[PDB]
Amino acid sequence: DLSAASHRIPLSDGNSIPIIGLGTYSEPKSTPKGACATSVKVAIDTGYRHIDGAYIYQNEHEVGEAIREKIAEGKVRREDIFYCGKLWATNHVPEMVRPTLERTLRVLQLDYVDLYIIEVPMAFKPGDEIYPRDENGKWLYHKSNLCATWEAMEACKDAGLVKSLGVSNFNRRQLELILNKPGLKHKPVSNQVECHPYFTQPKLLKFCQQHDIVITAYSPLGTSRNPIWVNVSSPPLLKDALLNSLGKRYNKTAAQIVLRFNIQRGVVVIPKSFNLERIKENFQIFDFSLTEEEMKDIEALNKNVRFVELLMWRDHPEYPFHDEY
Ligand SMILES: NC(=O)c1ccc[n+]([C@@H]2O[C@H](COP(=O)([O-])OP(=O)(O)OC[C@H]3O[C@@H](n4cnc5c(N)ncnc54)[C@H](OP(=O)(O)O)[C@@H]3O)[C@@H](O)[C@H]2O)c1
Repeated sequence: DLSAASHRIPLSDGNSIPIIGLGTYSEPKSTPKGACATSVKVAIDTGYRHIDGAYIYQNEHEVGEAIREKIAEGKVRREDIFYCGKLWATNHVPEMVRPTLERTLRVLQLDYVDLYIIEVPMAFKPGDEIYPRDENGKWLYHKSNLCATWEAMEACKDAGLVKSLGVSNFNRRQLELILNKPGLKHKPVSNQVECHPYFTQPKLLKFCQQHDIVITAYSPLGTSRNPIWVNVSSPPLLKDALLNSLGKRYNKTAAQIVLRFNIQRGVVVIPKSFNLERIKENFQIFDFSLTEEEMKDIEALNKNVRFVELLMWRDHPEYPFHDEY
């Protein structure tokens, strides 16, 4: 059973993960400096012990600032905090994996991260530019080799630089390539995918459960609806009639119902908010539960429509979303 004070769930490698985390993507060009750092401090104060970030969000140093300040004020110990970082597509070449993680440790000013994941299964041309395209707008890809990249990840774990290893945006075929690798040393413990009542991931979730992989739900509130990335043809999740009526049964908001839904089925949720009130709101999901009927009601909202389709990379040989799951 899950409580505000105790809500970690086991990972297959013997580690554990707080089932709610603070998401920290925020559009760089429109986000004030300091907003992430403040939000992470507010979150930790509120009771969050998990923060999800990425070097390419351009605010990973702010996460470190926040975490190190709360440690310094003896609010938490490093051991109490779970940070997840990610290896971007431009950094999949095996010899670049460790230097890339070390860059994030410098940025964080921390000695290890709790979870390091392959951010997408697609390899992009190495370089500073996170979204490399040539003069004719053609995407500059690299040939993926998930097993060789995974081997470099394993070596980072053996060097003490990360406690747990995982993936993100992997489909079943891509998981199976790693799970079936000869000489596999560390199985992936986590797969971070989009997941919410309009995209409940029934087949992928079940597959991961069968392999002792925990799913982390990104965009668990249905995203910030940024038209650069988001399928806005889908309606806003938090305006869903049913979720809002379900919220009235418990004096909860649609967001609180949506987060409770996923954590209740052992899915980790990493809602992003840089708003003081909503950071708190999002954490108040341990003082109620959904009935089994309500869990079925919400599952039935599944449209099998993703808000985050990544359509610009549909031609990459390892584009994950052509397969059924
Ligand atoms: N691995 C990947 O490929 C990947 C991809 C996308 C995202 N992620 C991760 O997952 C995290 C979460 O997803 P996301 O940021 O896309 O989306 P999200 O968490 O689903 O929701 C984001 C939006 O919800 C708003 N919001 C937050 N709490 C709310 C509440 N209680 N009521 C109404 N509105 C609320 C936020 O605005 P305010 O900030 O103003 O509250 C923001 O506009 C990211 O921040 C990132 O850490 C991973």
